[PDB]
Amino acid sequence: VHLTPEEKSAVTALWGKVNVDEVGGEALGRLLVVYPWTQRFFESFGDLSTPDAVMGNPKVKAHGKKVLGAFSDGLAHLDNLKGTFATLSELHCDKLHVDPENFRLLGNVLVCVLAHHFGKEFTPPVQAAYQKVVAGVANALAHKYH
Amino acid sequence: VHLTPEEKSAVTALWGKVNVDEVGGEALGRLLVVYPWTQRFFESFGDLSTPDAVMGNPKVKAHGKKVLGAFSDGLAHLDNLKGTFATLSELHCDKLHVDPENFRLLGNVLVCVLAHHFGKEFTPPVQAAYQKVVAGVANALAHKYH
Amino acid sequence: VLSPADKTNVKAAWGKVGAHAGEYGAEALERMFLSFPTTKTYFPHFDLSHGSAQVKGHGKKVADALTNAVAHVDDMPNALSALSDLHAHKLRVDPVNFKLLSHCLLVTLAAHLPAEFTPAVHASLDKFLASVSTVLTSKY
Amino acid sequence: VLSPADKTNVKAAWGKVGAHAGEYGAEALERMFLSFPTTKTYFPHFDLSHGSAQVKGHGKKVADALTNAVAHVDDMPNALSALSDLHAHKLRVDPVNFKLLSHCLLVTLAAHLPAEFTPAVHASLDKFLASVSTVLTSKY
Ligand code: HEM
Ligand code: HEM
Ligand code: HEM
Ligand code: HEM
Repeated sequence: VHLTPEEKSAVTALWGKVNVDEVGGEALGRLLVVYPWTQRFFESFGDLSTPDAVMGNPKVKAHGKKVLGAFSDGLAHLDNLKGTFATLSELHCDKLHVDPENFRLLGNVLVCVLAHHFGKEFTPPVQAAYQKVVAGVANALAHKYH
Repeated sequence: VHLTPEEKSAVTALWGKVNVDEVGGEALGRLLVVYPWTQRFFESFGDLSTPDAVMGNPKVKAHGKKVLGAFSDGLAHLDNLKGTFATLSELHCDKLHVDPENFRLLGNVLVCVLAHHFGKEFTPPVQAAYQKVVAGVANALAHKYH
Repeated sequence: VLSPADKTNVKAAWGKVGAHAGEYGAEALERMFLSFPTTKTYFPHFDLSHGSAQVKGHGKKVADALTNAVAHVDDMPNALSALSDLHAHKLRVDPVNFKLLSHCLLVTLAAHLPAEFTPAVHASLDKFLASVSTVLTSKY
Repeated sequence: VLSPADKTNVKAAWGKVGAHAGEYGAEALERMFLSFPTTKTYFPHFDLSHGSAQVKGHGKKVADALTNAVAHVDDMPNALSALSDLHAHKLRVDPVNFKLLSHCLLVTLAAHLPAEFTPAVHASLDKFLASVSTVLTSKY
């Protein structure tokens, strides 16, 4: 995926102020709450019965932290997205058999979470830049299905 | 998009027998009937108000023939579908602005047509080989969006 | 909703299945498992060998359930209420997989109904299986 | 279907839009045009640039329809019948595009109502916009 120099500059500027410890778990939590079929894949994580349980779950938060780590890698290597996600693609595709549709859902949940935290700063031009990233990450993570 | 040596033979054997002058039109026809919103791109084509009109339309059949040409040209270049379809990618993506999801729907409608014309001969082993081809054509047509 | 023509076409084409319903279910399940291997993970302990009795038996139940849904075509949300809770609450089936089975049931009908699978009937069956799919994914 | 909890959630959240309906509606269209440029083709007769009065005007109609739909939550098929007819028959809007606008409405609401946009309300709002989108593509 091709970001313009201004887009790339705006994306990085926003990502710098993301709380690497909470945002990942907020995205992963909302996925499990909003698209409950995704819970099929985290039965090991314990109580996911209610929204507040899912968002309170220490394992959802700790896993979220790893999920954001992988987006940070992606941002750092936008010209090598397929490679960055090669190991995670064979994990999610060959071993877990997650439908690549859910990759795109998590991405859009991530965008909602960034919008919810940054308010006026998350402008439409900034959103458009981020919708190219998460689409790129989704396509990259789905390589083992292609 | 990796077809095994037997998958490529099953795909080739079947394709050889396809009536090159009708199957295209049948695929594009059923797309317009089953997915009406698709007629939006083919207002230049005249009467599309009923199934019979759609299948009877000389421009539908004339156009169906050009679509099946592009599928034939993909089946002879399975190892590089990005390059076979990068001309047609630009057209549908930058010029015509077709949402890439519709490439998938035409793919599956063509699979339904091949199923209608060959009967028992279109076994799952053969369908499964074609699902890889249509998914591959769709992914390559959509590449000027990635 | 489904036009009174759509129901007539669904009741016409599915009525012709009749006895072979059990065998078409099995073929549509085989078709989905081969075309879309992600679906196999919902059946981890199944014998998925070609013409396995277990798949024939499951193709039977799916086929019977669709038969029921044609008979309660005006009353599907309540006909398939227990089947909704199963697919949604217990099994957590990804909505996407319903479009995959629905498509593989279309390929199976076209391959078994040469004269009967006209564009019109195709569109009606498609709309029908989309309706069943909406009900089965409804309890999220 | 939407639950008592979900209706409560949508009425509470959408209630806080108030006089900003047109502003929110117009921001959501702008987000959709910039992020998903394929949507720009449905409005060829509009200036789609930032600050556009056609977009602000259309934003207001879109948001007003949503307020109307919130108020007819238990009776949406009939409330949006006319709108479904415009979107399905006349305009022929690709159902994919409703997902894209729906995502941008959630993003807009997320950016403007921080305290309101909890996980539970996010889930309710998403369900509601899916329900709106289903009715607006019902005449397909
Ligand atoms: C861009 C989207 C996504 C990213 C970046 C992502 C990233 C990751 C990462 C970094 C791991 C940990 C790798 C390891 O420890 O070896 C992981 C594990 C996992 N992911 Fe994802 N993921 C994504 C989407 C999804 C979705 C949509 C699902 C399911 C609906 C999913 C299910 C899982 C599961 C089940 C695990 C293993 C968890 C465990 O057993 O402990 N992922 N993912
Ligand atoms: C596998 C999927 C598809 C293939 C292989 C395909 C292939 C083609 C080909 C070969 C042409 C002729 C280009 C030329 O003569 O220069 C064409 C034109 C076109 N395609 Fe597609 N296409 C596909 C899907 C779609 C879909 C889904 C739509 C719309 C929903 C679409 C809309 C068009 C339109 C509007 C034209 C121009 C028609 C005209 O000249 O009036 N295509 N496509
Ligand atoms: C038209 C669509 C579908 C129909 C009519 C249907 C119907 C049924 C029926 C009748 C049962 C038997 C349940 C019982 O005995 O109470 C069942 C079970 C099941 N269905 Fe479906 N189903 C559909 C789609 C799907 C899809 C798409 C999947 C997965 C990709 C799926 C996965 C299952 C599983 C895992 C079971 C339980 C089997 C077991 O005992 O291990 N279904 N379904
Ligand atoms: C929740 C989703 C939506 C709502 C509530 C909505 C609502 C409306 C309303 C109220 C109108 C004007 C009715 C009138 O003036 O008579 C309208 C017109 C229109 N809508 Fe939508 N809409 C939605 C989604 C979409 C989407 C996704 C698209 C395209 C991607 C779209 C394209 C249009 C177009 C082209 C018009 C015509 C406006 C004009 O004539 O300039 N709508 N919509």
